[PDB]
Amino acid sequence: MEEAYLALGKKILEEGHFKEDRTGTGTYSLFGYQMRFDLAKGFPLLTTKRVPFGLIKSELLWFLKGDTNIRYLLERNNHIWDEWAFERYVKSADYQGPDMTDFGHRVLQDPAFAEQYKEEHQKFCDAILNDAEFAEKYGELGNIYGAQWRHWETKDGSFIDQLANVIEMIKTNPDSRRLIVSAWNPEDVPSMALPPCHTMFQFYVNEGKLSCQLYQRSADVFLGVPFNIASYALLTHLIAHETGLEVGEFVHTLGDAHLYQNHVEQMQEQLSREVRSFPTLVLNPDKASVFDFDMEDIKVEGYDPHPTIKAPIAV
Amino acid sequence: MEEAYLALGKKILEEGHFKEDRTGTGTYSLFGYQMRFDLAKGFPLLTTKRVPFGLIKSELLWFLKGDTNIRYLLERNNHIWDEWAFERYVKSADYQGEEHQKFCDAILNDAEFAEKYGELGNIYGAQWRHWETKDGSFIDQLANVIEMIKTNPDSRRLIVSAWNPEDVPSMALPPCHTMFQFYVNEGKLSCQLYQRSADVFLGVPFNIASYALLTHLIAHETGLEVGEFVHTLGDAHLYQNHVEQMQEQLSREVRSFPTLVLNPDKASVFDFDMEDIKVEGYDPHPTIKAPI
Ligand SMILES: Nc1nc2c(c(=O)[nH]1)N(C=O)[C@@H](CNc1ccc(C(=O)N[C@@H](CCC(=O)O)C(=O)O)cc1)CN2
Repeated sequence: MEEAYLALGKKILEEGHFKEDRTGTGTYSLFGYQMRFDLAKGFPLLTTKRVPFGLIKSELLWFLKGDTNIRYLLERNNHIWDEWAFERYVKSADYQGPDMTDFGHRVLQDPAFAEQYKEEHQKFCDAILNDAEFAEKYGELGNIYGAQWRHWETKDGSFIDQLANVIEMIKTNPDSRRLIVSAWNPEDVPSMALPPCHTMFQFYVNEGKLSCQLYQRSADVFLGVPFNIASYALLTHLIAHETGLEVGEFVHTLGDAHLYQNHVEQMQEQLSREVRSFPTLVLNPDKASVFDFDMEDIKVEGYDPHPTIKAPIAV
Repeated sequence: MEEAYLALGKKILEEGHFKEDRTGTGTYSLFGYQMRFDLAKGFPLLTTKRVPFGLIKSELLWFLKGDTNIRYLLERNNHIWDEWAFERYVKSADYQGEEHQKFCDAILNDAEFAEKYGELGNIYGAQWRHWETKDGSFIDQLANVIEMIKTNPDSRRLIVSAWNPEDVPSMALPPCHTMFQFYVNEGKLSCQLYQRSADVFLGVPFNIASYALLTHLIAHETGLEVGEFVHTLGDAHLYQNHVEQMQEQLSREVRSFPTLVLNPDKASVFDFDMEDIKVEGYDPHPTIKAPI
């Protein structure tokens, strides 16, 4: 239930110890947590703040087609992965704009700089969208989720389609204790723009219901987890659709669960709001495979959230 | 707390799902579970039944040094990895139809025979310390994670994976312990294990002591105190013929966990052997026997 998510935020506010982090933002953090969502009780898109489903859909579909270039996202007005690509670009020999070192913090502190970053970021998005040589070089994030799900590269010149294999094993071997997809590929991790935050997931089938457990090594509680929960709930629904199953539970297991220190007022504001009913997922009945779904084939209905709560992403 | 392990056994008895596999083996299972052991409260070797710690520690030591040859285990009277070696040998060319002992002696008293017949393949030692890459080099995940703990303790990337989808469909025993993660705060090291598949009566008690000991060994190597071992399960199943054993165990009063003692006069755990790891004040209820 949404309550389980809100209790996590509250526990971190109360007892999450301060921890320096890679991003230089600083976090309050706990280690080891588990939340369960019964998918039969509604689609888990949070109601205590508006969570944009279109972004969640486009990101999942991008994962599912095995794509690790941000061009596909930009064409669907999804900018959630922009900063890491832009970061690679501004560190490259080809960038010749104003200095962008530490842009992630500097935009919050210095408005003249915020305006330069907005200008450079606009030119970057334009070039990815319109210049295919530029897209190919600078849209690339390395072998992140899409690549490992669809195209885990083997030692003898091939690739494993892990996710398609797990879907097929659910159909013919539902009681398998190995229905696993891992994005943690030790060889590719160093050249990934980020190692996988949502790291490994496992399926389970009982009395015609499909459940999914995600192990998430690193969880951005305010900004990222709402996306992650909906993303894996959507995936479980797509797979249940293809395999002719009903949906069971999504179980979300966390390693370093953290609230960024500049998300604290936002989380507090969120905790002051009454929970509403989760919406309902609607999927196009005519699509057979998970890999056949496009944007128009997936919607959420009866979604009536409290207003958007804005917060800065830690780069 | 031991109470957390007992609560899992009780919940499985009360509401686990029954399944019968292709050969008649019944289980009661649930999916997605998490237990926490605060290692400052004592070392989680179960008190409601005797769990033999010798075998746990020679096994764990064997993984830690990345050894995949069973000679190290036999020297220490650990026989749990013997079948997928003796089975191999009797199907080889040089065999002629107790014979197990002749095999065990040769592994021990003949070097070449050990390399030829004592070598297991792709198991924990190899995955943790010697993960093969495309160009034929190797990543030592565990040694890397240790250095990261010393130099970058705030890291959210302290991960060791045992899961390669290239290798899994091919292996006799794909790893039950799929990955684990360390965490450091306030001078204390914690560890979370993700376990895809858990034999609740027979395996989980061994698994808990094994990862608790690992956390202690890494803490020792890194100059840290111990925090918690967090045990996350995927498919947690109680075999149908372990039900009476689980019920007997649940009838027994919990006692205080013992205290783990490591040789202080020895700096690196890569030089640890059996005598460097001790358990004090272990006072458990009797062994509960069960079909494997
Ligand atoms: N700091 C951080 N970096 C990360 C992640 C994360 O969760 N946190 N993600 C780990 O998965 C990936 C990116 N996922 C993201 C998900 C949401 C937003 C975000 O800013 N959402 C806002 C605004 C949405 C909009 O309208 O564009 C929001 O929800 O209000 C950013 C990145 C990779 N890097």
